[PDB]
Amino acid sequence: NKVTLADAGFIKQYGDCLDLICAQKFKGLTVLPPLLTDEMIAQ
Amino acid sequence: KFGAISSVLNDIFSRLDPPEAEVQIDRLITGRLQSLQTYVTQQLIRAA
Amino acid sequence: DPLSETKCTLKSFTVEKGIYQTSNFRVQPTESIVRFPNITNLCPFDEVFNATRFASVYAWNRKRISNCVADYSVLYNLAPFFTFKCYGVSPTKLNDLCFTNVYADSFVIRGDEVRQIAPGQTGNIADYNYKLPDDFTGCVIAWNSNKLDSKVSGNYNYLYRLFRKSNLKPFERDISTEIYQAGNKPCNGVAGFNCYFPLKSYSFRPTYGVGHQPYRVVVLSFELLHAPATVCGPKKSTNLVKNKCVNFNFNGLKGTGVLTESNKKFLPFQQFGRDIADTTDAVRDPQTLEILDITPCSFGGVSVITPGTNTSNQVAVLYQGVNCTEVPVAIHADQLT
Amino acid sequence: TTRTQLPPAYTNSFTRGVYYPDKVFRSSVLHSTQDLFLPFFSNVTWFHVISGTNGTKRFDNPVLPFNDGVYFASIEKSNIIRGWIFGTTLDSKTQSLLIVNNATNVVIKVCEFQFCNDPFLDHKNNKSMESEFRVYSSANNCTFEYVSQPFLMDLEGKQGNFKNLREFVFKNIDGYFKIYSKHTPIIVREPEDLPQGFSALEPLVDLPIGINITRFQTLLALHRSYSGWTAGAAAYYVGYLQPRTFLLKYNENGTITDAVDCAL
Ligand SMILES: *[C@@H]1O[C@H](CO)[C@@H](O)[C@H](O)[C@H]1NC(C)=O
Ligand SMILES: *[C@@H]1O[C@H](CO)[C@@H](O)[C@H](O)[C@H]1NC(C)=O
Repeated sequence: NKVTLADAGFIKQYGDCLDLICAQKFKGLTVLPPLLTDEMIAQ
Repeated sequence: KFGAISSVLNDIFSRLDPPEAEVQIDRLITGRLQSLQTYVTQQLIRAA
Repeated sequence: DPLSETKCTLKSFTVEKGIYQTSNFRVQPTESIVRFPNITNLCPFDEVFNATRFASVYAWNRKRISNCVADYSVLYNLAPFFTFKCYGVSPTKLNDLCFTNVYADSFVIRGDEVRQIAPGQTGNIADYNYKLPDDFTGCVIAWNSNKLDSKVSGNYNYLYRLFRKSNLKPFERDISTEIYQAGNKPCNGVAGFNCYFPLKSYSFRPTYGVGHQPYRVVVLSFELLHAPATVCGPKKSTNLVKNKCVNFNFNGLKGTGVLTESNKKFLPFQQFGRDIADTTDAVRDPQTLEILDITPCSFGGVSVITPGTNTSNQVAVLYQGVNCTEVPVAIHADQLT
Repeated sequence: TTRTQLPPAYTNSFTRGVYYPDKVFRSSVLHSTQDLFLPFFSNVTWFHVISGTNGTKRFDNPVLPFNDGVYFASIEKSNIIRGWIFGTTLDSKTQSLLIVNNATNVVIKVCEFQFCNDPFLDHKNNKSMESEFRVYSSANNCTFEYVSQPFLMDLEGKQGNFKNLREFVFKNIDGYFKIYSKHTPIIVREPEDLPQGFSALEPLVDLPIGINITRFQTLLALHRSYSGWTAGAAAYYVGYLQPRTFLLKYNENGTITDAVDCAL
């Protein structure tokens, strides 16, 4: 909760993209999701 | 602007003749390439 | 196939197991739509320039052009009065472009010094009365009158910019008059300290068969595009296509994207939309009012997965950051590759 | 008349002098622009159009140079001020403009007129084609005309107790004329100072004429004393403009809710 102020976005499926991540994405600036997930890290 | 006439590709293409539009586009290409190389260098030095 | 693409991008005939980035996919436009304002009247050019004796060299007249359809092929084909050296305009693309607040002017000069007094360069008349910016958007046209428009009887006709103390303020005439001012106070009555009238010295006779020719000049001003355009080129307009990656040409703003309805609270004066990153995400119709959204069609990266060339040639392809339903393989009508 | 001079005074401008500088719509963005604007907390003259000497006409139409911009405002209870004549020397030899509110049209007449020493109008129409057009008597040559709905949409027919807060900025540059107007109701009857509050001056209409103007003149409507020509009370504000750098904050509605300069 403390760090979730800034994040990758938690969504990368483009379905909600029609407003900050999309602006960069439309200029061909993508973010690749990490290999390991939070569930695995917590495990 | 990078010393160009316009930052819009369509504008700089339709508003200019070929023999000058080439160097016009070249200047912007060089500027954006400099921006990209600077950015990737910063990415490496941060990954350090 | 993906194996060939991976081999080409890896510069080898053998590929080990792993995942590799090869290229990106994008959706090509399926058509093009043009939305342009409708203007009925034709723009007056011959009746506004090709006419009787033009305005004075010192006091040049300015004619305004607005709310019209302007064609330039007529002037291209119309007789002598050649030149038409556009400083920052492609001479063949004027008809395609739709202009803003075109201003016409009337010039008269001797003709022997037209090259030096040409716009963008310093000259006698240029340093006397009329100054032009470093690069004005308009074009300069010299009307080389050969025989009929050259006066053979009147010794004065239109005066000449004989003298001026210094260059005037930008875009101003030369209504300045009266007598020359000598070094030791201004002279009085010519005989005092050689007063010289700064004008009236045009003085071309019919026997002056080697001295220049009338070189009437017209200069225009356009290319603002911030306000809605007034003088628009003679190009057709077609019906708009919504919800498709189409080539739109809204009032000259050519581009490709998916047009959708917009909920933007456009104020009545506001015309163009934008975003954080200097991108026009919205547009107003140059036809029946409709605020429209702008969004480029889908694209993304392509990753190739192989278990090793020796092991097998079977490969798998991952499409990066795109929903499966929107971009399947059965949409290979305008997709890349 | 043999009216005497009056000493002009100044008052604080507070946060005023904000108009939309660009046509492009944007929302929820903090854009910074460099343009001519009123510096915050600047001196503004606040000439009071009161019945001079309890019924003597005053010369409260000073020949104010235009310079680069104006911030004409009004805290009038009713409609008393009409006329924004511009001119290099205010004669028949100089092209001049005027903004009248005759009937329900603006009549943007771009011509040369001979102007009287004290041009004024009548708020009430004359009985039986009124003689109000005494501000000028002769017109020589004409270039541009524009007739449309009046620039004042404020009506006092509802009731009293509320004065007007008409605001205007006249900006001329490179052969163009842009007008920005905005009206609000006023709560306090005190006219000494403008209320402290942000306001956006939306553009109304762009005039393209490129006349050279070096002075500004205003006109008043004094139908009759009901000796001389006089009417009720009025007040207007005059403020100049200079280039500055400002930061604008567009809201979710896409409107500028506040602005911050960069040199105060
Ligand atoms: C500004 O107004 C204040 C108070 O009215 C006054 O003291 C000062 O002299 C004025 N300055 C100018 C430049 O008008
Ligand atoms: C402005 O935005 C608010 C909140 O998003 C919304 O409720 C309202 O309808 C919008 N328009 C106006 C005119 O307030």
